[PDB]
Amino acid sequence: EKAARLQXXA
Amino acid sequence: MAKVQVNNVVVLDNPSPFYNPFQFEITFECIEDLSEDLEWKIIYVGSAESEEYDQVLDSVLVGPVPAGRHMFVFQADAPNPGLIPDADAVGVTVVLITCTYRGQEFIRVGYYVNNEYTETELRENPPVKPDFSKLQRNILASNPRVTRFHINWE
Repeated sequence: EKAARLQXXA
Repeated sequence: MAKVQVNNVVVLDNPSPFYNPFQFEITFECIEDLSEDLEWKIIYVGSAESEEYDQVLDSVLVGPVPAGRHMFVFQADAPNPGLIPDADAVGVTVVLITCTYRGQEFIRVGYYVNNEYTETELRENPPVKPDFSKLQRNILASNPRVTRFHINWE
C-alpha cells in the first residue's frame, strides 16, 4: 500500500 | 479500436549506474494517419507518498504519425537526486512512460525500479545520506504495470 497513490498504473 | 496501439516497450541498458540515462524502445501501431501529435513522457517517482517529488525526465512530441508500425528509442536523463527524499532513495521506486493524443492520456506504462548499492559494506551499513554515485538502478523489466484509457480519437 506504499504505491496506493499510483493506483490511474497492472 | 484505438487509433494508436502500443505493442511493446523494451528496457535498454539495464541494470546500470543510477546516473545513466533511461532508454526504452517503444513499438506502436497507428491504424490511421494522425492529424495531431503524440506526446510521450517519462516520469520518475521520487517519492511514493508525495506527488511533488515526481520528476518529468523528458517529454517528446512525435507527429504527424502516418499509419503503420513505429519504433523509437525514448531516452531521458536520470533524475535529479536533489529532489529525491533520503528515505525514498534506496530501494523500490517507479518509473512511468505516458502517451497523450490531443492532451488525453491513452496509455501509462510503469516499471518498478530497485535502487541498491553493489558493495557488501554499503549494502549491510547504508550511509545516512544516500550515495547516488554508488547506487545501481535495476528496472524490474520483466513485470510492467500497464493501464490503457479509452480516449476520444475523433
